[PDB]
Amino acid sequence: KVTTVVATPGQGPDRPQEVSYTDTKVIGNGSFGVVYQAKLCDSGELVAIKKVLQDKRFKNRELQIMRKLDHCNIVRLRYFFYSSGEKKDEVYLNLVLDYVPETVYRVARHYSRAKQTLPVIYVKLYMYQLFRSLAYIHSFGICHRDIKPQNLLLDPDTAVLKLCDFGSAKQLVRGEPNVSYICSRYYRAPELIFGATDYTSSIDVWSAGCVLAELLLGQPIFPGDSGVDQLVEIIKVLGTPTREQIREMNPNYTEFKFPQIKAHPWTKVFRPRTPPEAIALCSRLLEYTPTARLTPLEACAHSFFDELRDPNVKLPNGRDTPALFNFTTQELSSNPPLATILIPPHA
Ligand SMILES: CN(c1ncnc2[nH]c3cc(Cl)ccc3c12)[C@H]1CCCN(CCC#N)C1
Repeated sequence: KVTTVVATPGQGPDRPQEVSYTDTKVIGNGSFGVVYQAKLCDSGELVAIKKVLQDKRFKNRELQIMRKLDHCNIVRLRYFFYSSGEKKDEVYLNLVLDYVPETVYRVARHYSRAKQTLPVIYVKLYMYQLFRSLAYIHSFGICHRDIKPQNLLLDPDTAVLKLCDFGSAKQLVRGEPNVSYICSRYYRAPELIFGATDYTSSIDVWSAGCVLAELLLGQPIFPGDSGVDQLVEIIKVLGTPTREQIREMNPNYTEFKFPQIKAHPWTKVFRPRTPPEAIALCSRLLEYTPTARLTPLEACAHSFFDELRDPNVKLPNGRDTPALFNFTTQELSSNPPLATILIPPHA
């Protein structure tokens, strides 16, 4: 019932520390390993414990990356420790992380299954915090490579969003190739489908655009049945990519031949009452040419998020909005002048 381990703190002084926890239960199992909920005996706080078999055959920088990160929109790593487990001669890594009760996937599904869509204030708040989280990691050159609603945790009372699951993440280095079959299919950037190994952090921006469109639509905008059919789904919205767009995606595939299909108007992709600013923003994320997509910090600055910078904005439940403007130098480093838009005069 009470488990006591000696664990290393996620950040700060390296000295190991005795940690006890109880009330453990499984909250999810899959390709990511097993994630448990538990309660810290010391403080009584709920935590998540992610348990991952250490398998040389599968690359994984999750611990390395998480020990470096400290941001209000990224799930915090509290401790880590090694243990035995199911495979009775191998070693498991255990990550003790913050517990966050909901996910964007479940909250969106709640409306979608009732033939509603997520109220617009929450689309603004969640998308904005996701772009903040992306601006933060991209400033270290770290690409998440698995942005999707299942990996976005939410506190429904405070509207705080926290990015999680860095099992696919990697520090991208110019000139060093990266694997092309990456990202969950529906959220996979087209340059990855075209087999690019020299891609950049903008593949996360495409995935974020897929999340935004999905929150506006009530279902994935690009529900491909296969790695290849994923491209067909994209084309049936954006139209057939031109030769130059393919050259921007992967120079080695420009001779690609596909039937000529014209784009579907953005204003007809979404239902009539969709806020035009959200459509506008979506059109600048879901672009074939990877360098044409907005950067996360540019996205934060988009007019779609102006309501969040209003001094009188409030959560529907009457509470104040969460922290939105406590930008750091590291966070603003891609475009420091942008602070004058991102940080409103009242903050
Ligand atoms: C719902 N949820 C969680 N629910 C409450 N708190 C949590 N903290 C976390 C810290 C981390 Cl890094 C990861 C997950 C959680 C998490 C998981 C369930 C298992 C799947 N996973 C996403 C894939 C991975 N990996 C979401």
